[PDB]
Amino acid sequence: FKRYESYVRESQIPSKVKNLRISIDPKAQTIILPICGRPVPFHINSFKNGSKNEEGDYMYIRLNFNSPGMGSSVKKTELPYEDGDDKEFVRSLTFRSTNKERMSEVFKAITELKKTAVKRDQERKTMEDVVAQAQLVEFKGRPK
Amino acid sequence: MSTVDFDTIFLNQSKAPGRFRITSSGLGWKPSSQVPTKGKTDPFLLPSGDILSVSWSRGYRGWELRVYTRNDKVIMLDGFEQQDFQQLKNEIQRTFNVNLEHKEHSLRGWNWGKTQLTRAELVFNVNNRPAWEIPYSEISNSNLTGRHEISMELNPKTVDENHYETLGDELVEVRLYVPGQKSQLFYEQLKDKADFDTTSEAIVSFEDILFLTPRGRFEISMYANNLRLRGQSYDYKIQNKNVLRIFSLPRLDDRHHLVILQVDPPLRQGQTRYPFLVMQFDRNEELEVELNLSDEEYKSKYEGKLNRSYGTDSTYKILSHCLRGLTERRVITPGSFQSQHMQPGVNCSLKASEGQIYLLDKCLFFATKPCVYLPYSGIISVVTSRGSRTFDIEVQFSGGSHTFANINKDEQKPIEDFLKGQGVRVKNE
Repeated sequence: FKRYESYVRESQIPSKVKNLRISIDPKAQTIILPICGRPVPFHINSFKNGSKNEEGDYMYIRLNFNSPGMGSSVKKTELPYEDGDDKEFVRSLTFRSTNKERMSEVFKAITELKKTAVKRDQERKTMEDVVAQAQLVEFKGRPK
Repeated sequence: MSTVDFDTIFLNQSKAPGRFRITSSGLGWKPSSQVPTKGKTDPFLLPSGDILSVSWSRGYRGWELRVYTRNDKVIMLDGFEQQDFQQLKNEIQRTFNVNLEHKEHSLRGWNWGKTQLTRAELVFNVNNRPAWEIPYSEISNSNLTGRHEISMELNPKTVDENHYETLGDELVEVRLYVPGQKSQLFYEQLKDKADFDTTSEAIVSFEDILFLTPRGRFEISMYANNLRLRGQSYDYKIQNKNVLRIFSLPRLDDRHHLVILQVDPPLRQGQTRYPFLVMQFDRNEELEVELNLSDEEYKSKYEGKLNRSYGTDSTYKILSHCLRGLTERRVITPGSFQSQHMQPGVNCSLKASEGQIYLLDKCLFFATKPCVYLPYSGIISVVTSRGSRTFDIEVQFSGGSHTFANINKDEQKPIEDFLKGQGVRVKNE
């Protein structure tokens, strides 16, 4: 299991998160969701994908998270969650908002944060080779 | 008597700040008079006898005081500072003899854990710490959407004569995945604790009904105020007020009969929406049904609207009459239109979907996914185009156009004469 964590202490939660709305922390790679008056963090590695729907005066966002059965393209060697038959999972959360423009921007920023996380993880996997070696040592004399 | 008061406190996620007060009689909260809140200005009052326990934890607006009542309700008060904790602890202990518990929440960002049905709230624990809790009073409905999948719908507060305006993004639906052979027991326990429907006291039930849309077999249980659809992988509760129209239409195969419900708001299966529910009956299917009603309730409320017993008549007729009696909506039957073949409708394709168009006295109705309802009052003009043994009908309305293709040319004159008779502008170009 690739151990990830959003926050260690409540003081790390951004003070901007106070208007009871969906907020994104790019530093902690975390989505903060308003569940019943509490700022609930979800790390970008627990997030799988989402959808956005416009309905009358409201905009809906559905966020889907990683759960076994509805799995991602990752191999059996590295799971985005810890192995557990007795573990229950948050599969999806659906939110609504009257403000359509901001809710569209929040969805774009979640999607961008996921793309940046996946790109960094690919770059890490491509570097986990022997690529890390001593820099080329110049010949002190006249080189061929 | 030292009344302790806190300014800038919010009740149950209220948009307006209020003044919170602790008294020997109980807890009081009043909105601050500076915001024109279309809304009763009446102080919220909680008696001291109703307080069971009190927890202190991190909220959105600072610290949250969560009060558990003896009536299985949770009251949320947010907006406190960290310094207020010592004063609140001493005053709650002194006044109510209740310990103020400090509850630390999981900040790890994991979506896995263990659910725990507590007396008044559903708790999701991540590494033996609460990540979030949902009060049972906020849960509107719950439905098993898979062998291991539980969907909870939340009451999305809009406008109620008794609730303060909420500020922010609102949670509407939570889906849990419960592995192991376990989700059905969890669903049963959630139903018992959230105090939803009392057993199944249905005025009438219809088993094994085939739906074309949404695709599945459903049991239909009817109640005084609501209709329930029970399915193997989804349960729906439709209020009788949300049923706009009932159609009862024979299929052109002369072997089946369609019953179609228009519902607003449209039913939702994940992302897809069903504004029309299409049921398919065999015409030879007969059912005998006695209504589960007392003779006093039948006489007072349902006399002349419903029959006490239905004899062995066709299932779709009994169902259409029950729906008429409980929803007070008129059943729309086929109109005076008769095709060249003496049929009540015509075969046509809407885009890639093959289906049947019914010319009813007030509207054109297409009965195959997607279902299309077009009232004649909304139609600007109908254009008949040549694709040919077949012709196409373009219906223009204020919101766009619909092209029905592959209609037999022999049906052109009957359709034109009927549409002209209904006062619709037909253009033959």
